[PDB]
Amino acid sequence: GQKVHPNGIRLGIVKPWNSTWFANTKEFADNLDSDFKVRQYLTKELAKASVSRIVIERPAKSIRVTIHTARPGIVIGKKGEDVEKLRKVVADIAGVPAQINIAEVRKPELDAKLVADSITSQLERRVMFRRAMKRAVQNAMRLGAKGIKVEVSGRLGGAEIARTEWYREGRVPLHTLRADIDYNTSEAHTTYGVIGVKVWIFKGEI
RNA sequence: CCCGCAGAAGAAGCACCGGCUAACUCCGUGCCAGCAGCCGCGGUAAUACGGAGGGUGCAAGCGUUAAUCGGAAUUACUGGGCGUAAAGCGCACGCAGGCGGUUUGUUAAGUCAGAUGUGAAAUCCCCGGGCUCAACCUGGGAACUGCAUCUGAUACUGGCAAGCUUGAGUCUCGUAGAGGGGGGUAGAAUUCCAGGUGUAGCGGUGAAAUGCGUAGAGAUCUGGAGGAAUACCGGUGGCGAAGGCGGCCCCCUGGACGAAGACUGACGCUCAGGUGCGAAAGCGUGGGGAGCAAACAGGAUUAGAUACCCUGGUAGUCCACGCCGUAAACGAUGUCGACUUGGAGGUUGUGCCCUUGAGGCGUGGCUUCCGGAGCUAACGCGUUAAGUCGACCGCCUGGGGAGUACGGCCGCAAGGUUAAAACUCAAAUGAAUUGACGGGGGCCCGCACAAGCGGUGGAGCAUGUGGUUUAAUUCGAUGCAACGCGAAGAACCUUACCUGGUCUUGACAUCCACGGAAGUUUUCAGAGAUGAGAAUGUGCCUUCGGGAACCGUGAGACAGGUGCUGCAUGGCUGUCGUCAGCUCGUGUUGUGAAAUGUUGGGUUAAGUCCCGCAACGAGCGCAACCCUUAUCCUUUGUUGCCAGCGGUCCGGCCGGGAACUCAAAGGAGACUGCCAGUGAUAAACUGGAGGAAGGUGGGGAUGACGUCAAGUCAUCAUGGCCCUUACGACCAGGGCUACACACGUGCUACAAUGGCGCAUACAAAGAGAAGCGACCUCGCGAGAGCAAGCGGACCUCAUAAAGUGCGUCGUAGUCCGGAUUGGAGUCUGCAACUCGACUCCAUGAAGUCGGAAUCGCUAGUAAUCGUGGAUCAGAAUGCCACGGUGAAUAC
RNA sequence: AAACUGGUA
RNA sequence: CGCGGGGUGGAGCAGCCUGGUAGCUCGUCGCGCUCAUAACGCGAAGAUCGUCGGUUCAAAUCCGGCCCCCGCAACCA
Ligand SMILES: [Mg+2]
Ligand SMILES: [Mg+2]
Ligand SMILES: [Mg+2]
Ligand SMILES: [Mg+2]
Ligand SMILES: [Mg+2]
Ligand SMILES: [Mg+2]
Ligand SMILES: [Mg+2]
Ligand SMILES: [Mg+2]
Ligand SMILES: [Mg+2]
Ligand SMILES: [Mg+2]
Ligand SMILES: [Mg+2]
Ligand SMILES: [Mg+2]
Ligand SMILES: [Mg+2]
Ligand SMILES: [Mg+2]
Ligand SMILES: [Mg+2]
Ligand SMILES: [Mg+2]
Ligand SMILES: [Mg+2]
Ligand SMILES: [Mg+2]
Ligand SMILES: [Mg+2]
Ligand SMILES: [Mg+2]
Ligand SMILES: [Mg+2]
Ligand SMILES: [Mg+2]
Ligand SMILES: [Mg+2]
Ligand SMILES: [Mg+2]
Ligand SMILES: [Mg+2]
Ligand SMILES: [Mg+2]
Ligand SMILES: [Mg+2]
Ligand SMILES: [Mg+2]
Ligand SMILES: [Mg+2]
Ligand SMILES: [Mg+2]
Ligand SMILES: [Mg+2]
Ligand SMILES: [Mg+2]
Ligand SMILES: [Mg+2]
Ligand SMILES: [Mg+2]
Ligand SMILES: [Mg+2]
Ligand SMILES: [Mg+2]
Ligand SMILES: [Mg+2]
Ligand SMILES: [Mg+2]
Ligand SMILES: [Mg+2]
Ligand SMILES: [Mg+2]
Ligand SMILES: [Mg+2]
Ligand SMILES: [Mg+2]
Ligand SMILES: [Mg+2]
Ligand SMILES: [Mg+2]
Ligand SMILES: [Mg+2]
Ligand SMILES: [Mg+2]
Ligand SMILES: [Mg+2]
Ligand SMILES: [Mg+2]
Ligand SMILES: [Mg+2]
Ligand SMILES: [Mg+2]
Ligand SMILES: [Mg+2]
Ligand SMILES: [Mg+2]
Ligand SMILES: [Mg+2]
Repeated sequence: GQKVHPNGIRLGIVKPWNSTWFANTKEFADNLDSDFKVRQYLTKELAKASVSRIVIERPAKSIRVTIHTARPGIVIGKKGEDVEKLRKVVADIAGVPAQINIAEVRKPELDAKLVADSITSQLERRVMFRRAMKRAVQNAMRLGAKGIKVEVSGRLGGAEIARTEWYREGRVPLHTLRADIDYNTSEAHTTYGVIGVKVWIFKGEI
């Protein structure tokens, strides 16, 4: 969209990076490739756990990953057995010793990545978008959001021509760098094509 | 009709499924075939066409066609309309006809009441009865709404008789008026004729020409002829039935209004047919004809102009007598009568009064505007109704055909009046709302214009595109918003495209079987891919039948597609446009679409802010938070720096120090903040002080709701379709670099503000490990050998050019200008021929400032001068980025 | 001063 | 042998008492203007003076022949 990405324009203001590792030009590209590969693998296996965001850092010659989820039971289960296999496989793919950590994020409905997935999941199960999206809105504000905005684009309802529909409630100042906006997207693969979902959540002014 | 035998045995189809209207999916087709009562579907994803499955409706029937009523209040008696949707005759007078104030009597026609007679049967309806129920048949009743006769009622209508005055009318006294017909006369001005002075133009247009004038125009003065109209007064003035009627005077004559008083006594309203009047144009006869002006002539404009414009000009316009009878003949509103809140004016009468006044209080006629209830689709009308009623008349029944054809009547003619049908469409139309647009208006902004500088379009060259050709010249992108664009690097690869040579579970993922360590070395053929051999090697885990890393062969599921659809899409992007706007809640207004807010008075770069207000609040957007830059302060002080001191090959280089530049972390500061003035006292504006920085200080990032079915299926993903012994995969070469032309964006020049030689100044920002590559040696050179240092304030790329100090050229195709071309070289790379970059020697085209046209820029801007970076083995005049010098003009 | 026009669905 | 004027580029044209670089209207090929077309503007190609002989720096303008067209005469086939 012609609007600059909120999660990219505030990286140096109120949005920490999802990767905090340092490296020279000799291995910067290799580190990027490893990070992308591990993220792509992990997000597929942990689809049920509803991972919000995955942060990766470089301890003293090793790989450390921290995944924030609202359903730590699936990834933890009994003892650390379900995380041991994930640790060993991520270490295998990264080529260096790995350490994975689980973080709990309560009130999942207030998370952008998560709210979207909900929507997309629903749509994929032939649910009326209009209402899928309206609940998302209400849910959130109930929880306390100072604002929320939802948008869905594509062949809504299997129509012959694509259409975009959005709902905005509360206050969502996109030009205020002081404010923090949790922005995220998500896609769906329905029999009629691909439907894009896009959610902004405004939590505070600073 | 009843009984007996046997046996589910002999018995279900038609229409429809997009909305109306009950009932949905797939496949085929691709604006074709076809469907269709109306709206309308079908131009590769059809619930509308064809088939299948499923479903809905009806059923021995179902559907289509034909016809009547209904719906249709769409001929409106019950029960419609005519200001603007169709529809008030141009106006008036009036016969027939319709209707008609009030008091009594009489009649009993209309009217109403009762009775009698009649209104065939069948049929319709109510209660019953019989066919096995029903249809069907049948008993009784009701109805048969009507008609006639007789007997009564007398409120209303009608008739007859007799009255009344409020409707209508006559008489007396006055008033205003472009009311009408005839005659007379006056002033101004235009034209023309005669004469006087005078002399080169006049006249007309946007600008011209035609035209008039030296045979004397135009201008000016004197005299005369003739035609037409009456300048102000003159007005939201007047008169007239309408059309219509303006100088002044006379004669004849119509209507209206006011004062009371008297008189008649319903004598009234309306009006088919009929009669009369009736703008302008037009016609007939006879006059007149100054101006104006159809037709016509010429000159202009134009692509054309038998038009708009200009110069002339006939009919006509004028008069008398006749005819024509039509107009947006409009108030788009028929006449008459009654009732219904007001306000402000004009014109014309009249009554009472302290009458002092150009004054107070009343009562009539006509007339203009605004508005209440009411009405109206709305606009609007509103005591002069389009409000509530009554009497009569005229007219309307979708649009076009058509106010047309035929017939009749009228006219000298032109034509007028009355007035159809066939056929064709699903609309035509009225009021109002939102938006857009206007060769409408107002206000405001932007390098929009203007004022300036420098350019492009001319020449050479670089690059992209179109076109053409080619084996291929891969595919995209196309006004602004494509054309140095995807592409931040086409000699192989890249690379899909062309020609050849090869493969078919494959180059790549995954399941299975068998064999085989991987890998390292060479050889035959061949352009290579490729086949075809010899070698070497035969190791980890190893449950001792094998796995994990990996290689070869084979079968089938598959893998694969830069193949199509950006008009199925996600994601991403361009533009209007960094313009200030775009919206939502409740509230209120309107039948409604919608309006309000959001408009108005100020102000701002801003829907920025203040005041007002039928609105009160909020959201996106603007500003502000962010980065950079300009001043100062705290900390820190090397690889950076050197003020005060010292030893100083007298170099910040070596003791040392940290003041300062500087480097990077944290703070201060600028906020219309302090004052003056202006301004509705508010917002705000102008100026001043202080201050490095005065008015969001300069610059960047930041791009609202939406438009362009804008771009991308090729970055990637993805619905549908297609290929899969080829549209997939491998290799050699070629091509994307062609070239009779055109266009876009740039570089280098046409020189003296310069070129060349010597000397010699002053910068910032970046990269560096298959990398940057000092110094030294060789070479006139691109470069080669040696090769330290440096993963970085250290070393290298890397001595910035413009600039300034001297000398030469002295205005030319030149000591400017460099393309082209020949010879000889340097360097990346398996590979420089198609097709790279750089260097040395030689030749030295075009070009001497560039048409129509067109582009950027308002301050460190433009202008011009250097340096770096990405892409990248080797490549820039392109892209990104840093600094030096440094303007002109904005009324 | 001049200043036309815009295939069909 | 028939009274006059003529013959410039694809077409129509200017140079006459003035024998001095071939120019101007419409056509062809370009460019500009416009969203696009027409209109309009700026440009380029295009030549023995119809064809020959005397005269002459010179060219229908000074002349003399040849060929073609037109006013009429041109009969009329
Ligand atoms: Mg239905
Ligand atoms: Mg189909
Ligand atoms: Mg009816
Ligand atoms: Mg009606
Ligand atoms: Mg009338
Ligand atoms: Mg009458
Ligand atoms: Mg009566
Ligand atoms: Mg009677
Ligand atoms: Mg019975
Ligand atoms: Mg019976
Ligand atoms: Mg009967
Ligand atoms: Mg009576
Ligand atoms: Mg009288
Ligand atoms: Mg009549
Ligand atoms: Mg007349
Ligand atoms: Mg006449
Ligand atoms: Mg006459
Ligand atoms: Mg005229
Ligand atoms: Mg008429
Ligand atoms: Mg009139
Ligand atoms: Mg009128
Ligand atoms: Mg009328
Ligand atoms: Mg009114
Ligand atoms: Mg007629
Ligand atoms: Mg007739
Ligand atoms: Mg500016
Ligand atoms: Mg200018
Ligand atoms: Mg050029
Ligand atoms: Mg394609
Ligand atoms: Mg192309
Ligand atoms: Mg194309
Ligand atoms: Mg290639
Ligand atoms: Mg598109
Ligand atoms: Mg309402
Ligand atoms: Mg608005
Ligand atoms: Mg509004
Ligand atoms: Mg305002
Ligand atoms: Mg605001
Ligand atoms: Mg010293
Ligand atoms: Mg100041
Ligand atoms: Mg901003
Ligand atoms: Mg942007
Ligand atoms: Mg398109
Ligand atoms: Mg396209
Ligand atoms: Mg090849
Ligand atoms: Mg190319
Ligand atoms: Mg030189
Ligand atoms: Mg480099
Ligand atoms: Mg560095
Ligand atoms: Mg040379
Ligand atoms: Mg020169
Ligand atoms: Mg390179
Ligand atoms: Mg036309």
